Amino acid sequence: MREIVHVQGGQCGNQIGAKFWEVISDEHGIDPTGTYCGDSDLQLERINVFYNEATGGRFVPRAILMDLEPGTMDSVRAGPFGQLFRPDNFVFGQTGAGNNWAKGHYTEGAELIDSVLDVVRKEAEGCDCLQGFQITHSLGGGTGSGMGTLLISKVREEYPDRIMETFSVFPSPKVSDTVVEPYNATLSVHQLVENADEVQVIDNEALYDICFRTLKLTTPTYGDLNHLVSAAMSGVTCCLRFPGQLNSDLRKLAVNLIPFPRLHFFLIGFAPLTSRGSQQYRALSVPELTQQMFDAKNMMCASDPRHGRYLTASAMFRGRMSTKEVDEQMLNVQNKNSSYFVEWIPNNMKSSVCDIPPKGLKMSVTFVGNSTAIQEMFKRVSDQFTAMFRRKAFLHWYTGEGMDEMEFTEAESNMNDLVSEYQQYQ
Amino acid sequence: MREIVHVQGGQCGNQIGAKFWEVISDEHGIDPTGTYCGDSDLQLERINVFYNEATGGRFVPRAILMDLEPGTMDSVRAGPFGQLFRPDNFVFGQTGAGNNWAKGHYTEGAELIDSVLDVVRKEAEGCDCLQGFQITHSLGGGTGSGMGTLLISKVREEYPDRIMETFSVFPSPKVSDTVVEPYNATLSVHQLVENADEVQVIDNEALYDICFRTLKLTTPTYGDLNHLVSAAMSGVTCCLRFPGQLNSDLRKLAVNLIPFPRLHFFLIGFAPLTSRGSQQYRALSVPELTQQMFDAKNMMCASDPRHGRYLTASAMFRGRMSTKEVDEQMLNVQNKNSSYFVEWIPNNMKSSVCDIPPKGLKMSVTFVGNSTAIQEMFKRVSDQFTAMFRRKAFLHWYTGEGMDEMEFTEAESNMNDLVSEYQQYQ
Amino acid sequence: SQPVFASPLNVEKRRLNEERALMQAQKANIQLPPNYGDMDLILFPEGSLKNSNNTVIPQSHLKGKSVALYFADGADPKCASLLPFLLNYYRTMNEGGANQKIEIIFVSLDRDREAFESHRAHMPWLSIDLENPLTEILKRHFRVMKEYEVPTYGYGSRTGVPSVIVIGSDGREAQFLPICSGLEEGDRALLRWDWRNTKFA
Amino acid sequence: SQPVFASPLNVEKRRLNEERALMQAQKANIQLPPNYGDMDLILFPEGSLKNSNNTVIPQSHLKGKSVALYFADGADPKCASLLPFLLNYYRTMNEGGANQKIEIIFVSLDRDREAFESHRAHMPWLSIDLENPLTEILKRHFRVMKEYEVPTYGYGSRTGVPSVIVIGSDGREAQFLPICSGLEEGDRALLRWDWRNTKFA
Amino acid sequence: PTLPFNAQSCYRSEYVAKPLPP
Amino acid sequence: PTLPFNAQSCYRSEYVAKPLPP
Amino acid sequence: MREVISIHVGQAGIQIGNACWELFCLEHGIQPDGQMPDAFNTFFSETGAGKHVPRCVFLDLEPTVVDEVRTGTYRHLFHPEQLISGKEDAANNFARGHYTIGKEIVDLSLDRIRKLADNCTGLQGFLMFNAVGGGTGSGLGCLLLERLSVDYGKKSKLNFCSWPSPQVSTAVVEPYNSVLSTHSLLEHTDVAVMLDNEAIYDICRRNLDIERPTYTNLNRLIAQVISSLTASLRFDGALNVDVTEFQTNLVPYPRIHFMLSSYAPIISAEKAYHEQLSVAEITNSAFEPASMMAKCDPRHGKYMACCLMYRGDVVPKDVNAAVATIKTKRTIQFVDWCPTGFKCGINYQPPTVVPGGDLAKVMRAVCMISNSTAIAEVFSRMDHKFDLMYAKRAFVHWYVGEGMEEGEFSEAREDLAALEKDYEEVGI
Repeated sequence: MREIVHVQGGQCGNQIGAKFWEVISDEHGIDPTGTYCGDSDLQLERINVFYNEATGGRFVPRAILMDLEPGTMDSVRAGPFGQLFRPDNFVFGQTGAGNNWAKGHYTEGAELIDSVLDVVRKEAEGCDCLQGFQITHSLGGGTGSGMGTLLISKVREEYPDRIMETFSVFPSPKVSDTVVEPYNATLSVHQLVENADEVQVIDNEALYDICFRTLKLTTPTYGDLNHLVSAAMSGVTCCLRFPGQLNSDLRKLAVNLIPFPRLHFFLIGFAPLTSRGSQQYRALSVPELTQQMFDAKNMMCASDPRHGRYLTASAMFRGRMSTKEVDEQMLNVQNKNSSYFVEWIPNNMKSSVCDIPPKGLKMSVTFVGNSTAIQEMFKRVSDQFTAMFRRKAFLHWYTGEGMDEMEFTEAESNMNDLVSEYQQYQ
Repeated sequence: MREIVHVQGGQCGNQIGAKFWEVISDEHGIDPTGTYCGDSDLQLERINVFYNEATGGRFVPRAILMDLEPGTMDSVRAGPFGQLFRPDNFVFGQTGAGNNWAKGHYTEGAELIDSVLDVVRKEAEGCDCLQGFQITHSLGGGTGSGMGTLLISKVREEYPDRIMETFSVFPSPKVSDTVVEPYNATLSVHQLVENADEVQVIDNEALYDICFRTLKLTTPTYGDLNHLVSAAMSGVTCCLRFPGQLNSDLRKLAVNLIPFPRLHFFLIGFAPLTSRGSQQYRALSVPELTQQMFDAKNMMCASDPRHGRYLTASAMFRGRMSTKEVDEQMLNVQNKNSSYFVEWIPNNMKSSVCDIPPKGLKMSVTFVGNSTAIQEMFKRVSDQFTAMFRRKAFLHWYTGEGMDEMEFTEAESNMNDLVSEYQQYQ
Repeated sequence: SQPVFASPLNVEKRRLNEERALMQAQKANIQLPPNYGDMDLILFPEGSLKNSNNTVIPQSHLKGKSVALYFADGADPKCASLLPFLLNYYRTMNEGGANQKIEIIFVSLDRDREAFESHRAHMPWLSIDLENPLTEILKRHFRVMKEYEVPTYGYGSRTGVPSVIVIGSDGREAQFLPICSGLEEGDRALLRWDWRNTKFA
Repeated sequence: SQPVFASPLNVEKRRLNEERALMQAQKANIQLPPNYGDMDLILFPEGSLKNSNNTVIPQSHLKGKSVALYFADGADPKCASLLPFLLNYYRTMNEGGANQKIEIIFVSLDRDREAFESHRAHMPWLSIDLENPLTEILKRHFRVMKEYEVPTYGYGSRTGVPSVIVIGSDGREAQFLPICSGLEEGDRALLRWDWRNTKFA
Repeated sequence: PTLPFNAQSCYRSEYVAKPLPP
Repeated sequence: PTLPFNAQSCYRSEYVAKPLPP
Repeated sequence: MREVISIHVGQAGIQIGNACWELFCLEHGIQPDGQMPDAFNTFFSETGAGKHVPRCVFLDLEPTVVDEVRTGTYRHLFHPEQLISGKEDAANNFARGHYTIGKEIVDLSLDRIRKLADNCTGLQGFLMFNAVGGGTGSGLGCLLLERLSVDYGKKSKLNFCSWPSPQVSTAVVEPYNSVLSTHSLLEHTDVAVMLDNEAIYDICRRNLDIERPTYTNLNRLIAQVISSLTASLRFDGALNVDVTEFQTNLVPYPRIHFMLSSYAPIISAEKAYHEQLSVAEITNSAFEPASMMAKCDPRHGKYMACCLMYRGDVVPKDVNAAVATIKTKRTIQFVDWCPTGFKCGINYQPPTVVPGGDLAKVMRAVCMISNSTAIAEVFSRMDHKFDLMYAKRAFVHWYVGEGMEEGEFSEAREDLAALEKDYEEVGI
């Protein structure tokens, strides 16, 4: 049937995607050692979207680890469920990109791409008939942002008609680490606008605000908050793995959230989210789901959607549920909150149902919304880029690796038209 | 069907409200842990008026807890029946308006009202149609009077058609709590007079008098006093929750007690009231309910009704009881005490039957009387208010908190005019 | 082999019926093994059911009734919610009539004897004793369980406690009352009961 | 099924009659379970009733009577107030006639046998002793309780002690006399007792 | 100490399935 | 460690072995 | 066939209708299920195997009184959507019940009315039960009658309004509700009957000797009157008069359709042993001023017209001997222009007593409903009350805020003044 090939680039890419496989393996019933447990038919009926049989009974993920250092992939391997990945799917670098996008994309990444792209051709072709790829990476980093996008460029050319979908974490707005953020972000973005089909935006400041206001967790690790990102990853791809009353797919989301070819950046939200204290006392219903999902408090992207207009939004439901409350709640939300919905597209909502919920919950919903409230993110990077680029700050690190100066101007212009293009629909 | 939204503001509002939910839970047979006990249908066919299902079987109260300091929040939450309330229904301050009307209505209550107006809207919009709001607060305090009346102004503008029932306590004549009582009372009144649909007045002198002569309790605390106040709070709304021979709700009271819009202030009485010793000596009959009901000793406002004339009066009878002696006695009291009733309205008295008696008793009555003898309390406030304002005492906080001086002259002019309009009908 | 093949009632019935089939076949184109249509059993032995006066009644007492099994737990808040409506429905729709329409047999999921008898004292219809194997066997037969303790054989649980299931003469599920199921008609699904077509005959 | 369903009387009656119906069906378009009209019980055992002078009276001599069960307690002030008026009523009813018309069978709520005998020594009408479970089963059947001590199956307590209930042949309540009831017309509701209509058939 | 709830409405007390006249 | 999977699909719950009419 | 549709609006309508329908069930031997073990066709329809359902509608904007019907004993008897419930109370406001809240419930009511009316031809008319004192009883009660009179023109429309007591009122704004009701039920109702609360209180006091009566006790007696009034339709009689022939003999002018009510005997098990219930004696008690059921002493007016209904073992010659004695008696006076003013109705079927009620089983009964001129008193006293409270705009702001215009009070008052004059000029 269909298979997705998972790709991870960078330390953020390896750590986020490590928790993605821990929750997929939990969902499909795979042990750390790699054998099935839990004798349920649904769990194995569509297993080849992600896994791969060994003719010895065990399952391996269809994942391609990729990092320019040997350190972070030793962390992934040595933990529990680290035995699950095939050792040959790791690809190693000895040198590494020092959060310099140039050396990730031009110098250091060039000798590494021929090896990792050798793997990804071998794994992808070997399956029955491919459906899509997916990339998890960071745009603040060196190898997540620099060498990650070079793969995106080269396989898009190679496999032209397949879906490509990215969970990219942007530079943090307020408290912003890795001081070369706007240089890495802007250079990665204008390369990702002509070469990605779906882009999903997550911020850390969005995630941490969730941890006080909603979750109320005292000391949340990367482990705790990666549970949330990975649960969003599972939500968008539910129907590829489970039957549904109304089916979906990655391709169905593209044709029903992207009105024009360049406007493919999305907001991601998950519902329900409650503290352990408030868990037993909350009524879980679809009208209550749909109102906890339409919140600025609930998005994983740190831009307020009340400042803009939902050009086209979607909500993929998971659970045993009825089909008005998926759809009458849509008419319910579009009619009264008519200011936050664009006008010249009537009835902007795609909806879908997946029967089997996430483990331990009875219903859930994931939200994917194409908004023009994301202009306030590209703009914030845009001034910080031109604040630095005017005065030639940190440009010698970039211009010494074979780059030219004209590329930076093209980076802003292809960023600034995307800012303006969101403006003309608001 | 119908739902009452409950708002409790300030120290005195919260302690009254905590005791109020205890008798409602007792009347509806709700275990302190949240569940249902008792095994009868009559307890539960109208539960949506005060409670909400939580898909765990438990009922959460339809209440908002409101204070400018978290001290009294802790007392309600740590008491028995304290785990009933939803934790997010509480709202906190940190400063706490030091019994200053200005600071609760202009400075410290202003930045908080954003947050709690959301919690009201959360619960208000939640249902089919709401019946109305019920507010308990203190007119002598800062966070109860000043910030409480601000919400009354806010929620009246947003929900104009819905009713507005306030259980307020007043400054006492004899004892001095909160030395700036007439300043807070006068400034609260000239705003509460146009923004509240029915107002019911309690005074602590009246409550101690009841504990002197009727209950014969030797050491009543705020625990005992709030029990009697809470008993009339349930008695006035009994027929919303239980069936009966003749129906009544809060709007039945509004249309039958308000001749002119300016006059909506009541005197509340509860009958029967006897000591433990005299419990088994008394013949609970409809004659002896109505003679105790028309006694100055029984009113919970410390203004003697025999000086004034009852403009209109209402009596919500409860229990299995025959309606001829209900109907005749209201007529019969009007015949002999013809001097105590106004002349240009025939049959000043309204009666209703509520065929589910309170717990532990067999018959009961709650008296809500629009008497012009409530003038005696208003005169005392105006006399005191003019005593201080003429020499401009305690003004510099009120005028130093972004409030004009001319607000005071409007306050005394309106409330003096309220005094003047009681006079002509007497 | 209805509703499930793998149930203790069905295997016990299979054993008895084809025991008799082989015996009479040896004694004599008699069809082997017998059709489920040809199969007939005794669902309640002589000492199973006891009423409100703790007097044993046979299975034969249930002819021309609409019988429903009530799987209940003493401590469950959903059972605490469902119980008064069940009482009232039994009460009125059985009382106000020139026929004795329905009958309820109570099957326990409580912890122990004390809890079982304490909950059974609040109850006017028939019950099966907790010690008696029939309760466990009925639980496996109709696939009701509070939690996955006893291994169902790679199939779903039909429902959870509480549950009212209209039964037939042969353990056949006549109709399922949707208390806590797909319809989710809490405390109002009782009115879906049709007592005409479902007779213990 | 009258006046109640979940009573020990009705449970024993349903047992016996449906047993009898199955045996008639075994011996012989017969309707199972039997109709309430076709249901029959014997109410007072032969050794149940006894007169003033402590001699046995069978049930069969209650024919052509207006018979009432008097649920009473020795210690209750309300009972002590009600008793002389009922005594005068009984005397003036049974004296103005050759043959007697109304009859009262006494059911006790007394604490012990000594109290039972002490209170019974006053009364000239018929009585049932305390140890006979007839008292308890009739009490549940006619819904008399001093206080909610015993599990009753979703019933409301119809009466408080004292109460006189006029009975029919099949345990159906002929008429209710409201001493402490919906009318609260105490101490002279005994006048409302009609005897054309209330006959022990 | 607790007491059970033993109250029913005017409707339940007065309106039952009455027997028909013969 | 992990737990078995006690979820059941909508289809299996309501498309069952249906009783054949006489 | 020959059918009559019953409408119950408001608290008073529903509670009375509960008493009315339970009597009809016991009368024809149908059960709470609705199936009996062809007199009943006037009230109950034919549905499925053996079941009969009522030809009624229940309307209230308050849910708690009509939901309680759905909850009670008679669940299965009533149709699921013949009991229409609102969401929000009328709250004693005529303007609220006529303009604001009642608009979305009128068209839901008319849907049920026309579908229940169109099952067969030969519909006699409608029975209306409402309280003019109440909010939805007066407001929504009115609004239904404009929509009914325009479409179903032809058919009779009897009204049984519970007029407010002179001393007791169930409300303090009820003079306002009264004047507005009596304006708009003049030209929409064909026959209006005045029921009064303290009138039935003191009937229950001196006849049945019930020191502690309630609304259930009152509504039994009212249901007996409705059953006695329509007993002619249901059961065959020696000399029958139907719904349509009431307005022929009781309504001499278009403006004059307000009339008394009285039922006799009303005797408990106490007194029933110890008199003849003779036809002479029961018609004597019927005309007794203490037995009026509207609280107006009828001796200060003239009996414009009169109707007498009879149930049970009543022979025609006993009626004529009874009515001749009444004419002879000069306590009861007659108007000059109506020298003959009695229309008799005799039905063979005796009234059926509900068990554990308060009426005794009796052989015969009289239901005397009569048009008089003493009604001008009760209209005048209510008028005097309205003029004092209105003169300085008391409670006006509730009404004028809810949509109605200040000037409907003046127009309704002057129209009531025309009713004052019309009764005055006739009775001389």
